[PDB]
Amino acid sequence: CKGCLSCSKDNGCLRCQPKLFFYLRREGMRQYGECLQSCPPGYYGVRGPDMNRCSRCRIENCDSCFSRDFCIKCKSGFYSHKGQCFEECPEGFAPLDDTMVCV
Amino acid sequence: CKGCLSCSKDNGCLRCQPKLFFYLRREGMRQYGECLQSCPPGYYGVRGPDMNRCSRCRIENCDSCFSRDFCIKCKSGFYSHKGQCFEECPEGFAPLDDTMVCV
Amino acid sequence: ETAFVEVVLFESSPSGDYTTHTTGLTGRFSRAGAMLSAEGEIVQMHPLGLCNNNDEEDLYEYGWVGVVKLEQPELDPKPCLTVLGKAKRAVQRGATAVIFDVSENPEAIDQLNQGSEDPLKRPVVYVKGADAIKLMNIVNKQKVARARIQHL
Amino acid sequence: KETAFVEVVLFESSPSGDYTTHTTGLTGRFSRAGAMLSAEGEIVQMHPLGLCNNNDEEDLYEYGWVGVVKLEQPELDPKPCLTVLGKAKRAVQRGATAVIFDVSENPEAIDQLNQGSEDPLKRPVVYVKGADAIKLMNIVNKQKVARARIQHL
Repeated sequence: CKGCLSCSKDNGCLRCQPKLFFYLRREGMRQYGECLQSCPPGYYGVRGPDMNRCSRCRIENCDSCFSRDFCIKCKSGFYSHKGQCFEECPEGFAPLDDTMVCV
Repeated sequence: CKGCLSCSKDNGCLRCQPKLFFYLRREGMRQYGECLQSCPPGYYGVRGPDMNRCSRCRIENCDSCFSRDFCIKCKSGFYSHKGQCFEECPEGFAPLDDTMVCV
Repeated sequence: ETAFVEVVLFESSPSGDYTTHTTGLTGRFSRAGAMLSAEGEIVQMHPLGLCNNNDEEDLYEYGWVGVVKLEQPELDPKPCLTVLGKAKRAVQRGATAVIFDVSENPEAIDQLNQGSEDPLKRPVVYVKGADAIKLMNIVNKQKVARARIQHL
Repeated sequence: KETAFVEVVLFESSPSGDYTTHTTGLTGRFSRAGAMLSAEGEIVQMHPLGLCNNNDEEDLYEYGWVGVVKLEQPELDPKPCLTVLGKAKRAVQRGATAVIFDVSENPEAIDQLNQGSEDPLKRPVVYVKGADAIKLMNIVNKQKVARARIQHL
């Protein structure tokens, strides 16, 4: 129970140190707070009034993102262009050789 | 609903024509009888005076059983002996490797 | 001893909320089992699906509400077990309740109630008529459903 | 407000396909926030800050689970996203067949829940405290999975 401001046996972290992000971890039956430096893969930060908070990475065939709509690692078969995955790379940019990215 | 001596909308086949194998198919919530010539893959037959049924092949490392204790097809890579499946053939039976057997 | 059974179809939404459809039907609590309320995923068992003679059977998640459509007792003249036996066997394999469709074999009602001396820890319900038709149709027609059984 | 007889079942399959159990009984109370109904389902713990309107697409749990929510001392969160009733409502919207709050640290929660008795939820909302609560929590933290059976007699 670490990175923690308020902390309990049953809920893990209840409040994070301020530059840490709050994440709800499922471990089977239990869901407990963690206070993390960086959000884990599949998530991204938000520094916020209620809290600094780990939100779910909501984006197209893509494991990890930095932001609301900027993807990092797409899932293969995608071509990462300007932070949003795609089917082909658009007219202007090209699928790279030995890359999963446009130009 | 074929292969079938008796048959219901609700339970499918209830008894099989005498040469054929009684199988429970699971399909969502449903469990109904099929009467088959061959037990499907992953299964083997247990012929009897009362009836013939399919049983789950439960040989560790095996795909298809001929019978409870005798494997037809080992999974990829493995070595066959007393119709069991192996990482490498143990002492006293020289694994003719090309063939994936022992000697 | 009336069993108030609800069968619940359910769909998640994009929001992550559920919406449902619920069919109520009525049966009876057999004295063969406890007179308790019960709730779980419905799993249909073929009558022959419940026989002692297997060293290891396939495994269902603890907490299920088995359903068994019983056939005219001449379609299996010499069964692997009694109904009592089949009911016990279901609960041993984790069924939280057992609902028998006795429409085609109403004396199971009697056979079943013969267990009132060594009763199961969990309820054993039997349905018939329209109530059972609704139960069987859903079972036939849908992927899943949650039974809530109540003793009031 | 009626008594909630809750059993928490631990279960383990044997090799032959049969099950063995272990079963801890507790007592609680049904709130007027929710219906007076027995309920049974797998238990799923819900962190208190993890039940909010705010999230647009929350994680998904099979229909017919039993929430368990340990409440913390009320001052540790003064501007909560939703009241304790709001939280209950979420759970049930998200498919909880019942919700059990552990109110040991927050006995005011009780009166709040009962002040929801006009407009009561369709599903049971039980609360537990003291030693009955300690048990439920121990199981949640220590064991892998568990089934609740809540009876209204």
